Amino acid sequence: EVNIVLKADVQGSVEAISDSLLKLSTDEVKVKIIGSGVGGITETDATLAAASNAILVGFNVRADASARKVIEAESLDLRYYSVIYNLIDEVKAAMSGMLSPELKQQIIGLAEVRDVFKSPKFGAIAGCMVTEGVVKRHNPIRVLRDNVVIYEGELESLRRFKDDVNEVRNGMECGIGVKNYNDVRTGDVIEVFEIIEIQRTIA
RNA sequence: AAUUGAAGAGUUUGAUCAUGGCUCAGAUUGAACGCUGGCGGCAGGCCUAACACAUGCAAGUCGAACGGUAACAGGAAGAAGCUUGCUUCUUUGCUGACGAGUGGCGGACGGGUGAGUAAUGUCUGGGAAACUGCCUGAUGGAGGGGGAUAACUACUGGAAAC
RNA sequence: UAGCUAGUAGGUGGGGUAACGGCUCACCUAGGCGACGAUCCCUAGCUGGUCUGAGAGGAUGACCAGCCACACUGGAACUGAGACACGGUCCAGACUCCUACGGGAGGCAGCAGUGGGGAAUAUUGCACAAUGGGCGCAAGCCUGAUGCAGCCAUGCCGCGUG
RNA sequence: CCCGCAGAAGAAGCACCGGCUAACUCCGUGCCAGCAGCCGCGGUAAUACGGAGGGUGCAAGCGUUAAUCGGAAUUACUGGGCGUAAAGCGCACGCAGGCGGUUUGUUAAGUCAGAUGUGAAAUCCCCGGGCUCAACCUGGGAACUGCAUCUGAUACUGGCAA
RNA sequence: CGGCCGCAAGGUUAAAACUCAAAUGAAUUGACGGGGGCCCGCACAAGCGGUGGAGCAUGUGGUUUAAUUCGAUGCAACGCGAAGAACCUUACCUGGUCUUGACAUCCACGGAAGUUUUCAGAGAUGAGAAUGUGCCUUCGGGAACCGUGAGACAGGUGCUGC
RNA sequence: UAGUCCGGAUUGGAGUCUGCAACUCGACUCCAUGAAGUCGGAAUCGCUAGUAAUCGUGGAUCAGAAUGCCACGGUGAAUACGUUCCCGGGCCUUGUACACACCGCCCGUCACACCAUGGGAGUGGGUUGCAAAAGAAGUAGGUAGCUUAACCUUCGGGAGGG
RNA sequence: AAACUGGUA
RNA sequence: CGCGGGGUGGAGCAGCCUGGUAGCUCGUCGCGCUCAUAACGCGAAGAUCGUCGGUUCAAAUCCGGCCCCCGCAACCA
RNA sequence: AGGACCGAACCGACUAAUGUUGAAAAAUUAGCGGAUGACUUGUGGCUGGGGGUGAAAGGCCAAUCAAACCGGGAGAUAGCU
RNA sequence: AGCCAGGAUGUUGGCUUAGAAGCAGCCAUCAUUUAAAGAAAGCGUAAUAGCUCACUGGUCGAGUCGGCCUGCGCGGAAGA
RNA sequence: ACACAGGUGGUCAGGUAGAGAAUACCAAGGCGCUUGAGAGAACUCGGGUGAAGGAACUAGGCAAAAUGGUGCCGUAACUUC
RNA sequence: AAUUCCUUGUCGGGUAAGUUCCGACCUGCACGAAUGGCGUAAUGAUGGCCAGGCUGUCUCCACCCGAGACUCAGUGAAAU
RNA sequence: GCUCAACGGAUAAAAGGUACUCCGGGGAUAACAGGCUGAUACCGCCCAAGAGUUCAUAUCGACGGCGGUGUUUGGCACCUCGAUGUCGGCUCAUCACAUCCUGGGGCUGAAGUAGGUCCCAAGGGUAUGGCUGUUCGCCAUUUAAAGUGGUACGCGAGCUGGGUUUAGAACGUCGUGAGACAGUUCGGUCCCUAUCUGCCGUGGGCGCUGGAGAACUGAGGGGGGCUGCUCCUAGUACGAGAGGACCGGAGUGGACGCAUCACUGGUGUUCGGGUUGUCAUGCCAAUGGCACUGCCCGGUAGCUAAAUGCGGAAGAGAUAAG
Ligand SMILES: [Mg+2]
Ligand SMILES: [Mg+2]
Ligand SMILES: [Mg+2]
Ligand SMILES: [Mg+2]
Ligand SMILES: [Mg+2]
Ligand SMILES: [Mg+2]
Ligand SMILES: [Mg+2]
Ligand SMILES: [Mg+2]
Ligand SMILES: [Mg+2]
Ligand SMILES: [Mg+2]
Ligand SMILES: [Mg+2]
Ligand SMILES: [Mg+2]
Ligand SMILES: [Mg+2]
Ligand SMILES: [Mg+2]
Ligand SMILES: [Mg+2]
Ligand SMILES: [Mg+2]
Ligand SMILES: [Mg+2]
Ligand SMILES: [Mg+2]
Ligand SMILES: [Mg+2]
Ligand SMILES: [Mg+2]
Ligand SMILES: [Mg+2]
Ligand SMILES: [Mg+2]
Ligand SMILES: [Mg+2]
Ligand SMILES: [Mg+2]
Ligand SMILES: [Mg+2]
Ligand SMILES: [Mg+2]
Ligand SMILES: [Mg+2]
Ligand SMILES: [Mg+2]
Ligand SMILES: [Mg+2]
Ligand SMILES: [Mg+2]
Ligand SMILES: [Mg+2]
Ligand SMILES: [Mg+2]
Ligand SMILES: [Mg+2]
Ligand SMILES: [Mg+2]
Ligand SMILES: [Mg+2]
Ligand SMILES: [Mg+2]
Ligand SMILES: [Mg+2]
Ligand SMILES: [Mg+2]
Ligand SMILES: [Mg+2]
Ligand SMILES: [Mg+2]
Ligand SMILES: [Mg+2]
Ligand SMILES: [Mg+2]
Ligand SMILES: [Mg+2]
Ligand SMILES: [Mg+2]
Ligand SMILES: [Mg+2]
Ligand SMILES: [Mg+2]
Ligand SMILES: [Mg+2]
Ligand SMILES: [Mg+2]
Ligand SMILES: [Mg+2]
Ligand SMILES: [Mg+2]
Ligand SMILES: [Mg+2]
Ligand SMILES: [Mg+2]
Ligand SMILES: [Mg+2]
Ligand SMILES: [Mg+2]
Ligand SMILES: [Mg+2]
Ligand SMILES: [Mg+2]
Ligand SMILES: [Mg+2]
Ligand SMILES: [Mg+2]
Ligand SMILES: [Mg+2]
Ligand SMILES: [Mg+2]
Ligand SMILES: [Mg+2]
Ligand SMILES: [Mg+2]
Ligand SMILES: [Mg+2]
Ligand SMILES: [Mg+2]
Ligand SMILES: [Mg+2]
Ligand SMILES: [Mg+2]
Ligand SMILES: [Mg+2]
Ligand SMILES: [Mg+2]
Ligand SMILES: [Mg+2]
Ligand SMILES: [Mg+2]
Ligand SMILES: [Mg+2]
Ligand SMILES: [Mg+2]
Ligand SMILES: [Mg+2]
Ligand SMILES: [Mg+2]
Ligand SMILES: [Mg+2]
Ligand SMILES: [Mg+2]
Ligand SMILES: [Mg+2]
Ligand SMILES: [Mg+2]
Ligand SMILES: [Mg+2]
Ligand SMILES: [Mg+2]
Ligand SMILES: [Mg+2]
Ligand SMILES: [Mg+2]
Ligand SMILES: [Mg+2]
Ligand SMILES: [Mg+2]
Ligand SMILES: [Mg+2]
Ligand SMILES: [Mg+2]
Ligand SMILES: [Mg+2]
Ligand SMILES: [Mg+2]
Ligand SMILES: [Mg+2]
Ligand SMILES: [Mg+2]
Ligand SMILES: [Mg+2]
Ligand SMILES: [Mg+2]
Ligand SMILES: [Mg+2]
Ligand SMILES: [Mg+2]
Ligand SMILES: [Mg+2]
Ligand SMILES: [Mg+2]
Ligand SMILES: [Mg+2]
Ligand SMILES: [Mg+2]
Ligand SMILES: [Mg+2]
Repeated sequence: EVNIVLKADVQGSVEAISDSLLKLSTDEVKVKIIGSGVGGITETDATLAAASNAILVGFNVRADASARKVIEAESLDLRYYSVIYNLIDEVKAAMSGMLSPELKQQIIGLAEVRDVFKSPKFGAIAGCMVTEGVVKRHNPIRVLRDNVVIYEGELESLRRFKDDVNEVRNGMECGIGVKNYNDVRTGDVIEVFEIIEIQRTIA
């Protein structure tokens, strides 16, 4: 929800801008005008915009001293425009910004378990051979045993022989330590991936 | 004539008496809100932001203090196209008056507010070392001179204010 | 909140005010206030009165009347009998407005009225006919004081809805 | 303010009904929905919730909320308490402070008596008068319980002397 | 929290927000006590015979079933209601039937009651043939009883033993 | 002196009998088979005299049904020293924070939710003490600079003002 | 010798 | 190829110089005790001695193989 | 009074620059610490090497110290260059 | 292979359609009329239309089309 | 090792200013340091000044710059007072 | 944390931006009580961080004063 | 009679530390750098299921395949152990193009503006800070852009010394201990006068055919080449609107470079003045020396930046992609 507190100089302007803003309401995100009025921005308008995280917009009006008191004390998003199209552009920008970042995954590593070992803190650690890609320190992982998901989490411990490492490229041996992954069995595959964003926008 | 003045109840316990709190019945208000609403008389009406203000009005008056004709309500002279003796038009302060100016009185009253002030203010009761426009009583003067300035004219700076 | 005060308390002389006075200076003394509450901190205009109560007391100071303080904020003085002056002056400050960008103006806590705040509180009205003030010999002019009217069941009282 | 025409025509609502507290039945619901100042009602026969009928109270008003006093002798001066309900310091010595045996004299401070002055008006109260009654307005009185000065009393308290 | 005191532990002075309708003292009656005293019962002790072990009868719980009808549940339910479930009893299950009805009562019409057999069908049940057509009888009918029809009704071993 | 001439369940075959009806689901009889069971754990029950123990007979319900219920008789014991205790009950007294009356009441940590509150490195404001800098306007004091219509003058200038 | 506890209204 | 002890029922356990009916603690299913629960008591199911080969009426106790666990060595991923 | 304070002589050596075939085999310039004390200094004496001394750094013992210097075993040995 | 012509619609198939008869989209995945035509491959038209592909008629006229095996070349080919 | 910017104990110690044996200029006294003369370039060393900005420099305010005396007034948290 | 690998752990403060610093959290790889634990006024040519002043440290160097460097005369090295 | 099992059997009889170290050797053997290689990494290409509403190839692209570079992580041990100084920073650079900006084009799922992808192009240009030793990285805030790599991971006989491999000390951890950690923490000597090559400047000799003084031509070489914003065209083309051009002109900036002191300033120990202490010129007065030019205030010329003038071009020829 995008909350708007709209005050304009003329009632015709108020009633035109309200419907112009309502027309562009998308299913994913909507816009509500909690307050709509004619005249300068008042302390009541400031309080109403403080209650809900609203954008306090004045079409051809300016805040008085009393309203500016609350505006200074609590920092709200006060906006002054002179063109309905500028106001609509800003509202569309806010609506688009409110959207989700579109989390997506892609495989960047692959290892096969061999020669299970033991550890005091993490319990049973897996001695993996990286077959393709790269495996990083703290990235989400998926354990597959015969192409069926067994474990979902994040790679916690990654060292070689004796030294902790941040990454291991394909072709080297590595040790993977996940305390909750206690059913370590030879032949298991581990997929490593990261998270990518596309940052959708309304259109 | 002016002193005709004083009520209790519910609630702790199985029940009782105490102690002790809470609650209610009364009166009152610069009240607000809900439902409803015919008339009249008297009174009251920003208690919060001593927060900010568009616009109009709320302190003027004296020509019987004095220079004056900027309005113009009269009159007279004169010059004139003449209604043919009655009109008109420039001077003229004689004039009923009077914009602007000097001068006198008033603007310290009336009106508004409760910020500040814990006594440097207020209430009560006293005092001595004081002034007092206008209003009133009494006793006495009110003689003779001088130099300026506003207004008004001639220039000049100004968008305005000046 | 237990200690507070150096012009501080007293005296001589000068100065100053309408008037007494550390009111102000020079000098001399070390004094003065405080447990009967000094100093410090919080709150608040005071009274006649109003409410309540049998009374004593408790709460309160809205209207009317008396006194005090203030006039956008801070400061100063002039004029005047009387001001350290609500609709005066000068300086400084915050804010607002006009500008030809050279430069200027402003003070509703006066009566109406507007924005804002709030649960909440009215007409941008008529007249100087009466009373009372300012000027004037008077006539007369001015007077949002005042007299009236408009809005509100806000209160008290009276009548009707047969 | 008086007169004339017509016509019951234009004019009644709010709260409450278990006890406190004046006023009872039915239906719906079934610890749900709801009520509630206090005690507290509602878990299938509710005088306590919702509706209807009936009744009680007030009336151009009625009810709710806010605030003060009263009831509250529940800050007890009038007018309370501390063995066990709250409440005697663990005990003692002692400054300031409070109180103090008996005889006389004196003072006259406390105390009491009389007089004078004062205690604004309005408001409160008593007797009257005017708005068609009332509210309201208004004449006189009383009160304004206080404060100051003067003149006296000397029982008691205080001071001085013995 | 602040102040003072103490090496420390801590001591002394001493609140507010918030929450409840109570908290509390003395005493009365009852109950209870791993308090005391006295007394009684096949209560214990001293004995006999048992149950709990095995087979069987019966009831109950549980389970299953179309139904396994409904009750009764520590002592004080469990050979209990039940002093007699193969039909009935018997409500419960599945099927087949009826709607003023199996039973009471009001009304109309028709028909003696009853005794004999036959078709279909598990039966109930429908569907025929028979036989019979008597007492009172005011000669339009009643009383004993049968069939059909309408409406008031009849009916419930359905729930609440709080 | 044994799983037996004890023990009788189960089971097969064959029969008697009530009743419309013995298969779900009756009683009795004849032949055959002959399980478990050789005195029974924790625990628990009745009985003090014709009692217990054991042995037969009858009745109700009922067409047909008992090891159940009710009822009659034959044979016929052991042990009770005593109230020290389990259970229950009665009376007197005592303690109680109990009164849905000990199957009462009631405490604290810990897990969850909400409300207010203390400490807290810091952050943002208001007021104010002390020590300094700062000096608009105004008032007062002092003035070799400039300027000046009222008074004086020797007419050159003085006094005084700005 | 030991001898706990008792949902709410 | 790495230093010792082991392996009894669902879990933990007794039989060692003593090779003779598989027993005891805790768990599961019952019964009793109590108004009821806990506690407590009485009972039942439950087994190649970790797994095989020599020895032997016999079974880790006399031995020899296989498998598993643990004291450390067990690297350390 | 003080293993008190500031600060010269005096005793040190924290920073920087220079120098690094130096003026010097550790110094110069500018700063810096202590400066009545566990202080500093002159003269003389004692402790001798698997030993001494050490408010401890494996520090010092004549420009040399995880075992001083001089002479000898000695032409030690060197699977090494 | 060019050029001169046909090269269409039985039938807006149902439907959509700015104005869709093959071409902006679905079902339909068939067949006559026919020298010759697929209810159609596409530019194009505010859909047809205009203009085109397959097939065939005429003019022109002798070569033309696509595979296989082979020799030598071309691109793929950026570094201090 | 040098006619070496180093080290070396004691005694005397004047004037002006100054607390002073610090520091500055002088007296008595002693010295100009055993290669010079020119020029007035990069670069190095030792110094002075610097518009506006003022740590942005750097591992780091290194180095520089800055403060600096006597008298009087005044002075916080904390504290073993 | 003079102790924490993961690690620039998370939150708050400071900045404009803070792997450093200060205050907390506790998941203490791998604190801990005379190999002392936790505090602590004063002290320190001790380690870390911040602020005022100050500045050629720096943006970005410029000019000037002396000693060398350069030229002339005398003497006259060194590593390799 | 020996698990002399290290099994041709050094003793009957035997473990460690050295960062306090020392000697003799080795590039017969590692760490830095070079060399070979190219598994890995980076870049390119082949096929095309599929995504893209329809549509493989606007943009991506599964399962698979083929190459280039020398460029990361690796392999080898060929050079250097009678010495090739190692990370980061400063100063100074130079090359490649697989192009970050600027320039020219094709395609687009390119209406305009703004974008995506590919081709040609190396002339010029290509950030300051906060934190960390930090190259990198995150963050703040700019720019037209804040390019990727080679050069002994360019550059210590140019500088630094923060990290890191000496000696001191401590924490955690391991060890009985000496001690150790590729864990942390505080402190800790950076030498060289340039012979040759090279480079930046400046001279002498001879030659060029009689000698000498001048002015030239120009084979050849070097320097330079960057770019923002505002206005007009024009609120026009394009679009429903919002918004908003190509092409072509003008003006004013940033960085960089050259020149020059007319101006604004710095310096100006060679000019004038003020002033503290002290000494001297016989003394007063007036002067001089010393104390950083004693301290300080101004300031001529010259040199200078912060000051003010100019520059990068237009044009022509032959071309790359097209
Ligand atoms: Mg007027
Ligand atoms: Mg006039
Ligand atoms: Mg007044
Ligand atoms: Mg005097
Ligand atoms: Mg006085
Ligand atoms: Mg009372
Ligand atoms: Mg009061
Ligand atoms: Mg005056
Ligand atoms: Mg006035
Ligand atoms: Mg006004
Ligand atoms: Mg007003
Ligand atoms: Mg409002
Ligand atoms: Mg009334
Ligand atoms: Mg009643
Ligand atoms: Mg009901
Ligand atoms: Mg009272
Ligand atoms: Mg009391
Ligand atoms: Mg006592
Ligand atoms: Mg006493
Ligand atoms: Mg007495
Ligand atoms: Mg008296
Ligand atoms: Mg009357
Ligand atoms: Mg009266
Ligand atoms: Mg009065
Ligand atoms: Mg007396
Ligand atoms: Mg305290
Ligand atoms: Mg008996
Ligand atoms: Mg017994
Ligand atoms: Mg039995
Ligand atoms: Mg029932
Ligand atoms: Mg039953
Ligand atoms: Mg039941
Ligand atoms: Mg039946
Ligand atoms: Mg009952
Ligand atoms: Mg038999
Ligand atoms: Mg037997
Ligand atoms: Mg029978
Ligand atoms: Mg009895
Ligand atoms: Mg209990
Ligand atoms: Mg707090
Ligand atoms: Mg002044
Ligand atoms: Mg419990
Ligand atoms: Mg000392
Ligand atoms: Mg010192
Ligand atoms: Mg040192
Ligand atoms: Mg020195
Ligand atoms: Mg010291
Ligand atoms: Mg050591
Ligand atoms: Mg030595
Ligand atoms: Mg030795
Ligand atoms: Mg020998
Ligand atoms: Mg030899
Ligand atoms: Mg050898
Ligand atoms: Mg080829
Ligand atoms: Mg010499
Ligand atoms: Mg010497
Ligand atoms: Mg000496
Ligand atoms: Mg020089
Ligand atoms: Mg220099
Ligand atoms: Mg300097
Ligand atoms: Mg100078
Ligand atoms: Mg500067
Ligand atoms: Mg400056
Ligand atoms: Mg500064
Ligand atoms: Mg930097
Ligand atoms: Mg320094
Ligand atoms: Mg300095
Ligand atoms: Mg770390
Ligand atoms: Mg900083
Ligand atoms: Mg910290
Ligand atoms: Mg430790
Ligand atoms: Mg210990
Ligand atoms: Mg030389
Ligand atoms: Mg020479
Ligand atoms: Mg030589
Ligand atoms: Mg061998
Ligand atoms: Mg060490
Ligand atoms: Mg060696
Ligand atoms: Mg080699
Ligand atoms: Mg190498
Ligand atoms: Mg390599
Ligand atoms: Mg080899
Ligand atoms: Mg090499
Ligand atoms: Mg060599
Ligand atoms: Mg290219
Ligand atoms: Mg060119
Ligand atoms: Mg390098
Ligand atoms: Mg490089
Ligand atoms: Mg080099
Ligand atoms: Mg380097
Ligand atoms: Mg270092
Ligand atoms: Mg070039
Ligand atoms: Mg010049
Ligand atoms: Mg100058
Ligand atoms: Mg000079
Ligand atoms: Mg002199
Ligand atoms: Mg001299
Ligand atoms: Mg000298
Ligand atoms: Mg060109």
